[PDB]
Amino acid sequence: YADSFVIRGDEVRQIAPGQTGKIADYNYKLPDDFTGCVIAWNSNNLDSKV
Amino acid sequence: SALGKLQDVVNQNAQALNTLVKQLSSNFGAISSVLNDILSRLDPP
Repeated sequence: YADSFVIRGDEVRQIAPGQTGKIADYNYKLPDDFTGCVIAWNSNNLDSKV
Repeated sequence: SALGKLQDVVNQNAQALNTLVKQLSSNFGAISSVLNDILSRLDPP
């Protein structure tokens, strides 16, 4: 399965098994025996607009 | 009005059963030895 979304820059540390915070609490929660991989890259020029 | 051979069996068994119960208040290198306080002061991982 591939899940996709957009978050802040310093919220990428809550996408991991066993974390807390406004993102992992109630936006997107990863089980505690996760198996896959997590990939993330900056996208300032595409998603941020004056 | 002697029976020490019968008292020894009772004594050794009661004393070996007392040690098993006393071994429940030891952390064995955890924070505490009571399964709730470990459980209501940390999160699952």
